[PDB]
Amino acid sequence: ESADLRALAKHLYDSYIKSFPLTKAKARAILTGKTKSPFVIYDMNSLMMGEDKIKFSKEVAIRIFQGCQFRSVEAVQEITEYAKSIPGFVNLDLNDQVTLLKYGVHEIIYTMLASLMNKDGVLISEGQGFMTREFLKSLRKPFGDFMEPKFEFAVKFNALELDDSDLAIFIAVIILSGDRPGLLNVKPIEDIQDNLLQALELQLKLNHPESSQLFAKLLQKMTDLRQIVTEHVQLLQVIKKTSLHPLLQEIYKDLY
Ligand SMILES: C=CCc1ccc(O)c(-c2cc(CC=C)ccc2O)c1
Ligand SMILES: C=CCc1ccc(O)c(-c2cc(CC=C)ccc2O)c1
Repeated sequence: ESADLRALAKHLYDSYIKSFPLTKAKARAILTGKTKSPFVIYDMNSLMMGEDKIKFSKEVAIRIFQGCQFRSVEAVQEITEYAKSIPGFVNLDLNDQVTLLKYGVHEIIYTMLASLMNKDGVLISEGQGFMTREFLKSLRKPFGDFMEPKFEFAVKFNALELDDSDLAIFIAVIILSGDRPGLLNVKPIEDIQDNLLQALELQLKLNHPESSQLFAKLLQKMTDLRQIVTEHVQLLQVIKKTSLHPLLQEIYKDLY
C-alpha cells in the first residue's frame, strides 16, 4: 500500500521536473544568492533597461499586463502536459480532462508562482529578472492591484517550506477535484484524488518531521486558492472597462 504511494510520488516528481522550466529548488537558490544574478526591476528606468537586457512600445502598465498574460498562457500549456502524466488522467473522458484543466489551471499557476516569490518581489523570464513587489503596486489603477493578493498568499504559503516533491503531489490533488462544475464522471476522478491525497499525506509525514499540521494546512490552502482566482477574475472584469487573450477569455467565462 505504502510502496505504491511512494512510487506514485516519484512518478509525479519526475514528470514535474520535465513539465516545468523553473523548479522551486532552482528558484530559491537564485533568490538566496546561492548560485548569475537576475536583473532587478524596481522602477520605471530599470523596467526599460530590463526589457532591453533580458531575453523575453505601449503604456508601461499595459506592457507588463500583456507579458504576464502571455506567460499565463504558456503556464497552462505546461500544466496541461503535467496533468496528462498523472496516472489515470488520460483515461478520463476528454470533456472532463478539459473541464478539470479549465477550472484548475489558475489555482496551479498561483501555487507555483509562490516558488518564484519572496517578500520583496518575483522572479521573471525563467529567473533572468526580478520584479519588485512595490514596483508592481505602483502601477496605475487597477493594474497595481493584480499581484498583491498573490504576494500575500505566497509569503504565507512559502512559510510552509514545501519542496518540489511535495508540490508535485499537491498540484495533482488540485487538478483532480471531483466537485468542478459540468463534470460527466465524478467517481473515477474522486478515486484518483483519494489515492493522490494518501500519497500526499505519506509524503508530508516522511519529508516534514518538523510539523504534523502540514496536511491539514495544505487542505486549507486549496480553498484559499479558489478565493484568489475569484478575486483575479473580478479584477479582470473591471479591465473590460479600460488586448485580452482569447484562450484566457474562454477559461474566464466558465469562472464567472
Ligand atoms: C506565471 C504566470 C504569469 C502570471 C501569474 C500571475 C499573475 O497574476 C499574472 C498576471 C499579472 C498581471 C499584472 C501585470 C500588470 C496581470 C495579469 C496577469 O495574468 C501573470
Ligand atoms: C515586463 C515584464 C513582464 C513579463 C514578461 C514576460 C514574462 O514571462 C513575465 C513573467 C511574469 C510572471 C508573473 C509575475 C508578475 C512570472 C514569470 C514571468 O516570466 C513578465
